[PDB]
Amino acid sequence: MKVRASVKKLCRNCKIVKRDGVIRVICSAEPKHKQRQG
Amino acid sequence: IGLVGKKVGMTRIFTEDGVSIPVTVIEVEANRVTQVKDLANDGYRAIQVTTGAKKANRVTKPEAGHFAKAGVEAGRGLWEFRLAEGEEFTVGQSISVELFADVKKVDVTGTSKGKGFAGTVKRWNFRTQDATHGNSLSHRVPGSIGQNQTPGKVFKGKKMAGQMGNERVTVQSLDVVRVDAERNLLLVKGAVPGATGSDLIVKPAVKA
Amino acid sequence: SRVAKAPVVVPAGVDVKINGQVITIKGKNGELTRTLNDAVEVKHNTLTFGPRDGYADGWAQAGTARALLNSMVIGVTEGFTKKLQLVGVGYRAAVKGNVINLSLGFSHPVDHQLPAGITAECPTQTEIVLKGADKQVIGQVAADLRAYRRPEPYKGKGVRYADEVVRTKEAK
Amino acid sequence: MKTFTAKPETVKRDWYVVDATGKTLGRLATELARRLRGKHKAEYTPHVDTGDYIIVLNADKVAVTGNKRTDKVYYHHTGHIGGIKQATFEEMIARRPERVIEIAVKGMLPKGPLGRAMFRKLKVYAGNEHNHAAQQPQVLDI
RNA sequence: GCUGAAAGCAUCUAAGCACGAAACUUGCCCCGAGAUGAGUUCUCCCUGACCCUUUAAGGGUCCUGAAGGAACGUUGAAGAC
RNA sequence: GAUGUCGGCUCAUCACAUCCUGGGGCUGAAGUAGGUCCCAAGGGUAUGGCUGUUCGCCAUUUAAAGUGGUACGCGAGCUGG
RNA sequence: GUGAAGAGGGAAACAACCCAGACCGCCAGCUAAGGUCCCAAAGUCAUGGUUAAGUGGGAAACGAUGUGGGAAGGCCCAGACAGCGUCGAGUCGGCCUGCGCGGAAGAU
Ligand SMILES: C=C[C@]1(C)C[C@@H](OC(=O)CS[C@H]2C[C@H]3CC[C@@H](C2)N3C)[C@]2(C)[C@H](C)CC[C@]3(CCC(=O)[C@H]32)[C@@H](C)[C@@H]1O
Ligand SMILES: [K+]
Ligand SMILES: [K+]
Ligand SMILES: [K+]
Ligand SMILES: [K+]
Ligand SMILES: [K+]
Ligand SMILES: [K+]
Ligand SMILES: [K+]
Ligand SMILES: [K+]
Ligand SMILES: [K+]
Ligand SMILES: [K+]
Ligand SMILES: [Mg+2]
Ligand SMILES: [Mg+2]
Ligand SMILES: [Mg+2]
Ligand SMILES: [Mg+2]
Ligand SMILES: [Mg+2]
Ligand SMILES: [Mg+2]
Ligand SMILES: [Mg+2]
Ligand SMILES: [Mg+2]
Ligand SMILES: [Mg+2]
Ligand SMILES: [Mg+2]
Ligand SMILES: [Mg+2]
Ligand SMILES: [Mg+2]
Ligand SMILES: [Mg+2]
Ligand SMILES: [Mg+2]
Ligand SMILES: [Mg+2]
Ligand SMILES: [Mg+2]
Ligand SMILES: [Mg+2]
Ligand SMILES: [Mg+2]
Ligand SMILES: [Mg+2]
Ligand SMILES: [Mg+2]
Ligand SMILES: [Mg+2]
Ligand SMILES: [Mg+2]
Ligand SMILES: [Mg+2]
Ligand SMILES: [Mg+2]
Ligand SMILES: [Mg+2]
Ligand SMILES: [Mg+2]
Ligand SMILES: [Mg+2]
Ligand SMILES: [Mg+2]
Ligand SMILES: [Zn+2]
Repeated sequence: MKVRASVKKLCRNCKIVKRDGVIRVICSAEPKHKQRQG
Repeated sequence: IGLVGKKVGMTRIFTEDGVSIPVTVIEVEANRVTQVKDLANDGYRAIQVTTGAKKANRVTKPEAGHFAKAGVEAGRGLWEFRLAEGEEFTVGQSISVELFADVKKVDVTGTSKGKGFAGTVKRWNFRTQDATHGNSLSHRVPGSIGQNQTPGKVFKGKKMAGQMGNERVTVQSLDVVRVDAERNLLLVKGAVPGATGSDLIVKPAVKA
Repeated sequence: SRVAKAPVVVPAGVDVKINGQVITIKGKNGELTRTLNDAVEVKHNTLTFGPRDGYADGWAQAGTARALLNSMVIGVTEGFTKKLQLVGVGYRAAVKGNVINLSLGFSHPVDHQLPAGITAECPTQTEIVLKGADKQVIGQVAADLRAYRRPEPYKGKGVRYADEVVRTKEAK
Repeated sequence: MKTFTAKPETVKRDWYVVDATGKTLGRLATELARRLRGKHKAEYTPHVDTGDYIIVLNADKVAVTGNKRTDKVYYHHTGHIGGIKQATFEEMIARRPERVIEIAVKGMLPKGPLGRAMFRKLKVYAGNEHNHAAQQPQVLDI
């Protein structure tokens, strides 16, 4: 998990999702792309 | 439940394999049930027991009538034990140390020996300051008791000199060495609170 | 929306019992039931799904309500299947009644009591096949069984969903 | 002439029963506070308790808006250093549901001897029963 | 994480459901009803005359003196008092 | 028309930007053992040599030898290098 | 300009800000700033919107299918967009703007 102020889609397979008031990047392809805004 | 006993003193049991077990000898005479508390009347489940034998002149008329209602002799006091979900007892029932026959560990509650007014060194294990190297009148004194203007007060619970001991203490999870129902004796491994002669409340160990 | 607009067809066999918000679906494979979100209207052939008035979400709640009752209809009718595979030397599974007993390379037994509604059988030691009416419950049990030893990224060892692609990488 | 003052020894205090079920905590509390103080009476006198006895039933079913059931926090300090304690609304409801209403009303009553006296006339119950049928409380809708 | 729409897909979340830490609430120990919101239970004790005036939780007398308490004494592994 | 000062000693108390122990994501994470980030303040968190030292270096421990605030906490508490 | 040398009302508290300049008395009335759910005087006032963050009631670059409004496009029943030729209705992402969200750690 990357915890960052700037969370972004890093590839095609990244998806932005808001869960419990938190913007997250989930990625089917690359676990390194998983991000939480914070 | 538990039973009320008396600290007789300490001794040892030598085992066949050459271990000396330090034991507190607890005299557990018959605990007579004086009152059964229920949810309807009292709002909780408990027995009140008495033990020993008080002398008629020292038994007040209020005390006498309470014992007389139960149909038991006056003992030296009254103690309550909360009842488990299953447990049932009747008024006037006598409960012996046989209660503890299969109990492996007990919690023993007593009143600790009274040390009176105790300094911080004794009471709280404070370190002494220098005996020499210039120390002026401040060998066993507590040192600083706070900070400065912030907070400008001493905090509650500050460890200071005062009354030590002469208070309720429970020692938990003492091994039952021997239940001698014939002599009204319970032998527990190790020390328990209070002086020889003091009342002890013995209960099966809560922890296990 | 496009989910909710589609009405769930009723197969024969499986009776529906709406009341208030709570719906009941009973067939050959048991009797499921759900209280739907109070913003939802269901309308019995075919259960329709559309939005109730005075409710901002509405079509969102109706689309889930649809999707839930589609699965409920399919659940009491056909039922749902999940298969887990075990991977790893000496990893085995075996069912004793409603308890799965998994050997997963631990220094102790692992015994998952399967919840009511879920049946399980092991076609061989390295396969569980769960069966039940609730799609949610059978998914939850499968997830619980997977969680004992999640598929690991070097050699793929653990409890996997039989479908799942376990991405494996090489050691540094 | 001199303006009327209520006299504590001659004040008429009536008994009321309120159902807290589904009421917004704060909007109930203000109406309770008003009536405990006696602001609803023409005989209202700031230095006299002219208010009414109020039984509140079903305190455990009092409602809050938003995320306040989980997120409204009740703080108290024990007086011991580091002794800041907290409980959420839902925890307060589970443990001591009468305290939710009582705390809400207490903060809306005057501070000082009279405000404390006013609060004593509030009788909050977790459930639907009270022991005060002898006082003959009239239903009061809020 | 499950199920799952909004957004035919996907999505742990919006509805719903499940896990999840020495933190939190308990569980363990001690204090604790001045908790003036002063709680409960059990037991014990007292079942006399009389007259005023401000007729009222009014006042005084004669008789009575309970339960129990205190005091005093002998004291204590209780204690500065 | 005085708000006693460095360091030590005694006694602390809070914050969390966490040193250890607890939970977790990613790893250029095989394992072992790390790296990094997130959660977490319950409790715990060296003794000596040298020097007035704080610090530092050094020796040898430890699960760890946390970082700060508190009149650079604490002389109507001690010391006075 | 005010304080100094200026009281009163408001800004929780608060010389210097806002309102306003106290000759004395009144248990009359109207207003100012500021207010009107309870503490605490006065709208739980009316109508139309926005916000779901207790935002309101602390904090930037920057990040984001939060959500409202406006103008204009691309592609689309010569079948678009997504899922798997099929499928039958919209879809796509820039622009301007309102209100929110993360960014956001401190000592009694
Ligand atoms: C006499 C004043 C002292 C005791 C000490 C003072 O320290 C000095 O003033 C340094 S000069 C030094 C003071 C004394 C008296 C003469 C000689 C010179 N030395 C022995 C010192 C440390 C400050 C710097 C100034 C303020 C002080 C109050 C708080 C504080 O820390 C004090 C004064 C108000 C205090 O009374
Ligand atoms: K009492
Ligand atoms: K410190
Ligand atoms: K890690
Ligand atoms: K800690
Ligand atoms: K200073
Ligand atoms: K000093
Ligand atoms: K001082
Ligand atoms: K001194
Ligand atoms: K002027
Ligand atoms: K706020
Ligand atoms: Mg969560
Ligand atoms: Mg003593
Ligand atoms: Mg020492
Ligand atoms: Mg001297
Ligand atoms: Mg000396
Ligand atoms: Mg102060
Ligand atoms: Mg006030
Ligand atoms: Mg879906
Ligand atoms: Mg531990
Ligand atoms: Mg002076
Ligand atoms: Mg932190
Ligand atoms: Mg804490
Ligand atoms: Mg704990
Ligand atoms: Mg050193
Ligand atoms: Mg200092
Ligand atoms: Mg410090
Ligand atoms: Mg001195
Ligand atoms: Mg000082
Ligand atoms: Mg010198
Ligand atoms: Mg001047
Ligand atoms: Mg002025
Ligand atoms: Mg002013
Ligand atoms: Mg003011
Ligand atoms: Mg007017
Ligand atoms: Mg008012
Ligand atoms: Mg209105
Ligand atoms: Mg705010
Ligand atoms: Mg912002
Ligand atoms: Zn990606």
